[PDB]
Amino acid sequence: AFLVLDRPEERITGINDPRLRNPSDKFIYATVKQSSVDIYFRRQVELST
Amino acid sequence: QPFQSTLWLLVGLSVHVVAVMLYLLDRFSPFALTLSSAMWFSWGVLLNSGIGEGAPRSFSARILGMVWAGFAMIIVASYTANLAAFLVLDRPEERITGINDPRLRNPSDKFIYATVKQSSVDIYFRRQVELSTMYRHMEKHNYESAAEAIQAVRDNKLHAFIWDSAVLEFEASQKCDLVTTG
Amino acid sequence: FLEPFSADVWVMMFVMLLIVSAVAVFVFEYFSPVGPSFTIGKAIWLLWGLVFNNSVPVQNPKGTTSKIMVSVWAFFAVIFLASYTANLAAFMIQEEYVDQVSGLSDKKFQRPNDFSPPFRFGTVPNGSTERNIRNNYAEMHAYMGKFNQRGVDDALLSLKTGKLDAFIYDAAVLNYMAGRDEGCKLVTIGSGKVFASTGYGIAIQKDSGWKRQVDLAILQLFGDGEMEELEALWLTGICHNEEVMSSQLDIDNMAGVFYMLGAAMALSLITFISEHLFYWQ
Amino acid sequence: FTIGKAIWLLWGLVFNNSVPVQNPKGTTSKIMVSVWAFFAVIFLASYTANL
Amino acid sequence: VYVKPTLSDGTCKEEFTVNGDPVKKVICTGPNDTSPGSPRHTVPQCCYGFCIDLLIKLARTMNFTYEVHLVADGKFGTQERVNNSNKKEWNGMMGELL
Amino acid sequence: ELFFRSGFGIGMRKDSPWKQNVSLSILKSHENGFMEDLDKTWVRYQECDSRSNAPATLTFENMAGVFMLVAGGIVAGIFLIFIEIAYKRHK
Amino acid sequence: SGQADMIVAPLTINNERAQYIEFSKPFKYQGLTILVKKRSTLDSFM
Ligand SMILES: CCCCCCCC/C=C/CCCCCCCC(=O)O[C@@H](COC(=O)CCCCCCCCCCCCCCC)COP(=O)([O-])OCC[N+](C)(C)C
Ligand SMILES: CCCCCCCC/C=C\CCCCCCCC(=O)O[C@@H](COC(=O)CCCCCCCCCCCCCCC)COP(=O)([O-])OCC[N+](C)(C)C
Ligand SMILES: CC(=O)[C@H]1CC[C@H]2[C@@H]3CC=C4C[C@@H](OS(=O)(=O)O)CC[C@]4(C)[C@H]3CC[C@]12C
Ligand SMILES: CC(=O)[C@H]1CC[C@H]2[C@@H]3CC=C4C[C@@H](OS(=O)(=O)O)CC[C@]4(C)[C@H]3CC[C@]12C
Repeated sequence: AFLVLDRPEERITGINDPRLRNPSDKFIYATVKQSSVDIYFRRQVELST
Repeated sequence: QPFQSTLWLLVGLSVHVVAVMLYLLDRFSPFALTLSSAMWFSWGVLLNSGIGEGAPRSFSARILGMVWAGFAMIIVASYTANLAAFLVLDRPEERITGINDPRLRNPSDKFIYATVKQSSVDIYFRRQVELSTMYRHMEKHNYESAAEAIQAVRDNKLHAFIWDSAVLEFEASQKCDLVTTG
Repeated sequence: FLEPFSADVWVMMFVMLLIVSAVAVFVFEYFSPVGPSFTIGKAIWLLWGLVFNNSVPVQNPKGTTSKIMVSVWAFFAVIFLASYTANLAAFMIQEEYVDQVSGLSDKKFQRPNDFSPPFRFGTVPNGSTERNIRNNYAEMHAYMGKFNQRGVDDALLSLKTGKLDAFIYDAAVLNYMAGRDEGCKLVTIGSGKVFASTGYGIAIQKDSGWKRQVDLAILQLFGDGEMEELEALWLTGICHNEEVMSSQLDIDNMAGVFYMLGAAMALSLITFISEHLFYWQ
Repeated sequence: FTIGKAIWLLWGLVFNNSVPVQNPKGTTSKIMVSVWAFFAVIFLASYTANL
Repeated sequence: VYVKPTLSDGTCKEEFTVNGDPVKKVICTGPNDTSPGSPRHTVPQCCYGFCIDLLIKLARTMNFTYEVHLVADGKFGTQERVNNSNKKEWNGMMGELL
Repeated sequence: ELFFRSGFGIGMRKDSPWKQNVSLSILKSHENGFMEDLDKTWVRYQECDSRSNAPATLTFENMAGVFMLVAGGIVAGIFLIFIEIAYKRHK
Repeated sequence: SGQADMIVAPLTINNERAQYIEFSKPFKYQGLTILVKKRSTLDSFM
């Protein structure tokens, strides 16, 4: 039972993850300046946070 | 169940190959095991019974006696391991996950689901245009009362019933062949 | 059966077996006031049998100290076997599978006849998969002609019946059909591997003014996020969520333990032969 | 080989054969003990696997 | 709301909870059992349950008397369209209340 | 899960007399398997990886505790042997 | 600006960039993903 249930958890599931959906100062996530990622987040109003 | 039929035969036949070999390997050696004592040694190691007082005498037979002891350990260990895998990895599941399930969203004729006619559930699906496909499927299968729809799922005539959780969770507890999902 | 107990653990048990054997017969049994002589031959045999689920006839030592040493070895052996079985169960419970077929360049797809009993693969004609396979794999195309399928649904049922064992078709369609499949028993090789990668496009009249307008509109949907909403609404499936399934233990799985036994048959001859050469001289 | 010696032998076998016993001297009684040993091997393997 | 037939006396069969408390019952007067379609009658049944116990508490703490009957349609209530008159009307208990 | 599934393109200006033949030479290279050649030699390397569950074998760092008990039962034994003779010496 | 006549790089096809430059058909289909930081913990037989 010990050797089977050894499983870490708490992995980000995507941008819809509650960790990412709102800016928590404990969590730090970033992308590269001036790229398609930036002009994807800034264009969409829903994920403005 | 854990072993195949031909693996049961190969294990049983390898007992005799070891038993006959242990007899030859001990009899034809410079300075013992009879044929009967070698058969008892091989079955005693596999079956883990104390039956038989004979052990291989020659240096070469003891090596095969040592390895046969290890082989018989794995056969028993891998029976207990495969039995444990079979008994933990028994998950039928395949159960509906809420209203956003692809089976409900894009229904087939095999899967049938409905609610009670002229109730809040009907005017919830009818109100939302995004649930138009689900409404048509339920429209032809809607029931007069919830007791009939609950009896329908028990008799397999209906596969999913959408209703109030306060009522369904009472039937799931009272009746042991019904579960609420999603 | 090789998976638990990294080979360093097995090696150390053997050399601890020889250490414990030598101490128990030269320091604990020779020096004991009491103590059929307990030798190395019947100390290796005793301690070996203890590790492997004590079932062989043995000869225990008569000294009180050497009986303590065998007892603390018997405690090691119950931990050794409890931790071998426990980890062997953990492996069997948590093994993933390996797909039998690699890809479109596999041996079965290249030469099916020259291989084992013929591999039955085909496709729906008059499309782009044939045009990609006529031009690239000429020998594949000839063998595929006799296994043609009239439609996608036909090839779905032929796979279940057994008339076909591989359907070569468009990736987006196959991903969907492999998604809403009952029992999740039809899968695409490579966990979604795609060859001759391309996309679905809107065909517009050549040299027309609408190509730019349509292109910018489609790219807006990706940026505005409608494509992921559409993908979850149409292309999602039951089987896309997730496995591990219980399996029996046929000989092909257990061939390794028999080869180890069959090799001890081989090692027994060599020492048996070496005895006569050593006995002659 | 008494009946109280057969119960002790068969009980030890079914519980991870570990006690000093007296095996029968016959042959068809030895076959029966071996048959019981197979049951005892399966019985304990199933107890551990389901536990 | 459990609906059960009344005894030949016309009263409600006496039952108790698991603890031993008496089950409060109300003589309903709903439609005849097995639907009122062919046997159109209002047979007085016996009613008890969560909503009846709450109704008895409401009546006691607000001092009103009551007469409980079951909805004739058997429905809960939905504004079904009447294509005949290009209008809408409620059914079930919603129609009875309005 | 992947989001914003937009691919990689070759950028050229609006005029781009090469715009049409660049795209036709990219669709052609997908069908020819040329891009699968490039994926093999530049993208598919797989230096090291693991699964999510990944059952792990028991190394010596795991089993060293019980191997230090048989070793400790030897030094205890070479002490206990002296008591054995000394006890037998008296009687 | 005229400095370059082509961009042979992992340039993502976007609605913003497509209004000014002519992208080719994709030579690589992909998407956005999140990168995060990554045996046996059996202490002893006890
Ligand atoms: C713990 C780890 C192992 C350790 C010990 C290993 C021991 C190795 C022993 C190996 C012996 C050989 C294997 C025989 C296979 C029988 C197949 C068969 O028809 O089974 C039948 C059943 O049968 C039984 O229930 C058991 C019958 C055993 C008869 C005795 C054989 C000889 C004993 C030894 C004499 C020498 C043997 C020499 C052999 C050359 C039918 O099979 P089924 O219908 O699929 O299953 C039934 C259940 N069902 C109806 C619900 C589905
Ligand atoms: C498969 C079952 C069947 C077989 C059952 C056999 C029956 C057993 C019979 C009897 C046992 C009697 C009780 C004594 C056992 C120790 C208990 C204790 O408090 O130890 C402590 C100190 O221990 C250590 O840290 C050292 C242990 C390993 C090294 C060996 C030294 C000698 C210890 C033994 C001397 C020999 C004594 C001989 C005479 C009795 C435990 O330390 P911890 O940090 O709290 O450990 C927590 C575990 N953890 C690290 C995993 C989290
Ligand atoms: C009684 C015997 O003769 C058998 C019984 C169990 C066997 C062992 C099982 C696993 C391994 C691990 C393997 O190395 S590895 O890198 O593949 O883990 C090397 C071989 C080794 C040590 C076997 C040696 C032979 C045995 C001791
Ligand atoms: C004294 C002996 O006779 C034993 C001691 C160590 C044993 C070896 C341990 C590991 C393996 C790997 C295995 O690999 S497999 O892919 O075929 O499963 C095949 C069997 C083989 C070579 C064993 C052969 C028998 C031994 C030499």
